[PDB]
Amino acid sequence: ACLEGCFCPPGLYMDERGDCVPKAQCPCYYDGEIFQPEDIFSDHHTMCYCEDGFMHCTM
Amino acid sequence: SPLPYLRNCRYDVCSCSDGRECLCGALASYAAACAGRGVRVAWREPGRCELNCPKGQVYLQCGTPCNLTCRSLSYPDEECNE
Repeated sequence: ACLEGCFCPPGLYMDERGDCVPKAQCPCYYDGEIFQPEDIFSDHHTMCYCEDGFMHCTM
Repeated sequence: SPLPYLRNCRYDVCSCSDGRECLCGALASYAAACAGRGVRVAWREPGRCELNCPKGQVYLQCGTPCNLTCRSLSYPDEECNE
């Protein structure tokens, strides 16, 4: 619904530490694991990175 | 002996995605061993990776993690041999 509470402006998104930040340093939550805004990351076969909040995986 | 902790830096700074924190997580690997034997070092600068404690907190070199958390006052009789 259209709820009531404490938000921050649309350019800013909520971070875990109470502050809210733009989507540049908004971490990724792949498989529960909290990855930093720039984390290149791969097993042998898969290839994944965190750009701006989303986790871009490939194969 | 520092010579390996130097050898492990040059393999980390050239290999990882961001050599900023790879540097400052390798220098701490040495201070954390110097401190495990008795020697504390003051190696933090605005250039050499001083961490940003939030506005509520302040940086501190050698302190007591016993009278910090609010859970301590609820269970004071417990020992803190830290």
